[PDB]
Amino acid sequence: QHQGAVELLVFNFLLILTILTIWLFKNHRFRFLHETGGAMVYGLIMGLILRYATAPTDIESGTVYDCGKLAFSPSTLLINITDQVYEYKYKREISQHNINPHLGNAILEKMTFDPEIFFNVLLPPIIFHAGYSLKKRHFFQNLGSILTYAFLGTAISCIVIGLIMYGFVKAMVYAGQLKNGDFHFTDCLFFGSLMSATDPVTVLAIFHELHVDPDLYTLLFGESVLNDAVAIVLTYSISIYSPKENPNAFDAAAFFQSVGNFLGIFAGSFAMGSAYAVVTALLTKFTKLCEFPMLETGLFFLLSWSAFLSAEAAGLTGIVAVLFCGVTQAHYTYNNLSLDSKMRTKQLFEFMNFLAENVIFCYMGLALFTFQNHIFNALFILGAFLAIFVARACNIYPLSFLLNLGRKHKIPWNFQHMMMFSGLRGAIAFALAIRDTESQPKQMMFSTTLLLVFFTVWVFGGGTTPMLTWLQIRVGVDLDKTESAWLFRMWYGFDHKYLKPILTHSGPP
Amino acid sequence: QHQGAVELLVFNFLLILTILTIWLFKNHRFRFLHETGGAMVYGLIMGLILRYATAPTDIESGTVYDCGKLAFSPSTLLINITDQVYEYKYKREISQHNINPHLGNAILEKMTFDPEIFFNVLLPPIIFHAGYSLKKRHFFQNLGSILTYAFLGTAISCIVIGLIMYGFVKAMVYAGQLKNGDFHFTDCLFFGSLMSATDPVTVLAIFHELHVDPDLYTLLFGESVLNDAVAIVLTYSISIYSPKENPNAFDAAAFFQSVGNFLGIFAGSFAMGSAYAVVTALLTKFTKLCEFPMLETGLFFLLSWSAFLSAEAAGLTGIVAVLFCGVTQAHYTYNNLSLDSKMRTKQLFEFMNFLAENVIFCYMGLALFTFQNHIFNALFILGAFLAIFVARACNIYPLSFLLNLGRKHKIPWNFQHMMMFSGLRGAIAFALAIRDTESQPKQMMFSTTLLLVFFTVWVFGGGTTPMLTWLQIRVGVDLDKTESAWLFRMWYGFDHKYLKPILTHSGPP
Repeated sequence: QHQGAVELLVFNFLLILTILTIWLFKNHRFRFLHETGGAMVYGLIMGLILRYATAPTDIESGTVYDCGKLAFSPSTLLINITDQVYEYKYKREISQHNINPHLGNAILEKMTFDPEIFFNVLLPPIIFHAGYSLKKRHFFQNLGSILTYAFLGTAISCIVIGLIMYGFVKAMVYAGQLKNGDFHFTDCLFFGSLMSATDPVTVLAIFHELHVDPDLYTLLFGESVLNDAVAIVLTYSISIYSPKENPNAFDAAAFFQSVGNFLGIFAGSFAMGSAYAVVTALLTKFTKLCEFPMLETGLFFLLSWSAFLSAEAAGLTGIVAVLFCGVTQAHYTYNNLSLDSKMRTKQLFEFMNFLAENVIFCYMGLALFTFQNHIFNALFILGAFLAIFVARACNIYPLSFLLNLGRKHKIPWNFQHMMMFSGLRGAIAFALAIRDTESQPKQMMFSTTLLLVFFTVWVFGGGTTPMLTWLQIRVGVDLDKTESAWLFRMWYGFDHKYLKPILTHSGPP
Repeated sequence: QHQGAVELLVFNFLLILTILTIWLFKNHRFRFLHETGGAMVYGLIMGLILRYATAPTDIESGTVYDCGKLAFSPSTLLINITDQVYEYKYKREISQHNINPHLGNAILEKMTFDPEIFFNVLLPPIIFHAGYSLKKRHFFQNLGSILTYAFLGTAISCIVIGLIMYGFVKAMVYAGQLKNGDFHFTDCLFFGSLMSATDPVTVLAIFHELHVDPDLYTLLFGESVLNDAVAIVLTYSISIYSPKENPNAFDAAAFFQSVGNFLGIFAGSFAMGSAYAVVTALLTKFTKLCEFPMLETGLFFLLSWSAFLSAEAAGLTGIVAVLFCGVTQAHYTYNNLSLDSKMRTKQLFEFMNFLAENVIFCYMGLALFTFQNHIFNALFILGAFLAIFVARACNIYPLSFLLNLGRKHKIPWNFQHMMMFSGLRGAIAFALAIRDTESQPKQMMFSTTLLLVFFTVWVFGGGTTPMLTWLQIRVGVDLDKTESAWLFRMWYGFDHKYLKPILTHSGPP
């Protein structure tokens, strides 16, 4: 053995060093760096010192066998050797036999992770923690604004990024860097959808530490929570798009079915999450598990995991379903659990979220582990930077003005610049980029996204405090109907009229 | 996808049903059944209803390719199809091509788990929880007795079981059930070492619920904690034994080196655990992490995991190292953490232990999932039952009398019968049996161990209360030097003289 133990120990040591450095920085109050940035820089240092440590070594090349009557590559295969049948499993495709002697040199440790690990065990805890951690104060008078942002602006930014990337691809074809025809507008739309999820975790941490006005913090948190799921589902829908004939056509009568599939997946995920939440709320309400905190906590965790697994198995997107289940749980079941169970669940979920985000950023800081990197064509990177900048610019101001037209007597002026400055890219974009491999445009997009994240997270973590001071943003503020489209008040009345007396308000807490 | 999600959802549903049934049983105070027994019976029911659900189906047979120039089976292989190289990984060997048409029928869902999962992610949490959960009261005046039991009695029971199994194998050869020569005394020793770990989890739960005299409870808990690691290391040492010539010989000059390897592995694991514990204790003592419960809790968890990983990568046994690290942590670092961090760590570890044991017992009840079962030869099962009974009989009474000779003025009389009745076999034996496969004696031993566990856990859970009432064991008792071999007092004085003032007694808690 002694294969995964070494890499896991290295990851643990890097996490310990990151925690120690964060404690040292916070002791001197230097700031200018977050735990995510520390983890990423430590991962970069580890990769740099591992790449150039034992590069001169032997060359290992795998043997080639001429397997006759083999026109397909099944996932599972049975090979009969010495009158004994052995099972072989297909894992990954490596089509770099030409550079195989170079790959053998400086092999060191691959330290690679399966792309589904980030989607099955790392992201869902973070999504559930984000959904459950609702202040339950405010976030409702501006809920419509958050929804309008996270819906319209994400699509607008995706379209703008796709158009600008298509234009830059045309310019490159004019320059003739490589072959013309490989890139397509579908790839541009995929890249735009991928570069639409924002997770300003450092910005949110700074806002919480400095006690900024809760309105801007709630708006940013809601946007970051919703746009991640919106971008994930949009990326899945774009990946579904496949015309029957004339590939990469325009208006091939498949837009309507793609939109229908998107709406159906979103509605199914929301319905499944709500159904699981109401089922567990009713189960807790009828039972008297308030005297057994361990049993009710375990039941809650198992029910949440079962909801996630049911969402994944049904063919829908598990992230959005988990988010909706978590927010509905925090809305309803939080008033029925015992006092100790609430604290236990909150501590467990926040610890899991912290560990998951630390591991995610530590692995993201590892940039030298991938041999199939395509970091070149600086014009492409510059075009991507301009596209994301202009997409962020057009996301806020037009929607902000449109909301200010029918504004609810609360003008959010001068806060748009802070939203412009908060343009971090979270783990969703990295996971989506790393999901697809062995493709030149995919590798180029992954490298560009990684470089953009490395630049933007560091620069915005460095400049958040000067930006806050320059805009005269109020800090240190203690947290302690008709205007709402006439629909939010009706929903609140309906909830307090029928749902509340049956789902809660009775039973020992 | 939709492969692991279905089985995980089935596991979650089984766990929920087990929890509901346990709550129903506890509401009526019927008892006579534990959560482990409920999980096992639910798994058995699920296996029974899954085996006979869709048995009539098609026959699937894997294709066979004549791969020339292939005299070995590498773990990783590279196959060139259509001028593209694909990586194939060797997973498992299935040498049942003759019964392959039968295997294809009623395939259903394999729901199998990797044998190293039980050793890398399931057992270590349970071991760490058991080591950390020390009462810190008593357990020291009888520590020598616990050590003498867990060391001498385990070896005596292993020897007795091996001798009796060898005798029964000779009797079978006389009866001529199968070929003579396949079995060996080494296999008997392996079986004896495997059938030496006792985990009376139901008995411990009953004792804790009924508030029995703490002396017997502490003795049983210490024996169950120590003998698991003792048996694991003994089994590893037995597996190491391999004579150079004349295989399965007696006194081949390898007993001395095997004992030396056993002692070295145990000493190295203990030293590594103690080193990690003192390192984290000093790190907590010097730092002021009492104001950051999240940071110190995460650091503690990461340090424990890193200690486990270092033990695994060092070539030693990780279970014993984890146990020693946990007990040393509970001894030293528990007095340095903040008041909230202690509760957070305890709740997290107890929840992890509960989930791990529930999953272990749910999977253990699945007996019909393994197609390569060898449940026959009832004489072998009867011999194993007699061997384990006589091993339990000879483990307690001789050692009890020897301790009563130089007894520390506290005669533990009439408690030996209860220790005889508590003869449960825990997850260690099942994991050791399932580690090795594709071998007729190994399969027979695994089947016999599974049947013995299924019988003994259920019968002892049913009969613990009548046994407790018959022996007039005191219940309901509230918990609130020279006699100790003259060495325990010296150790206590040394700890309180030098180690305590530096490791603890200073710093904000």
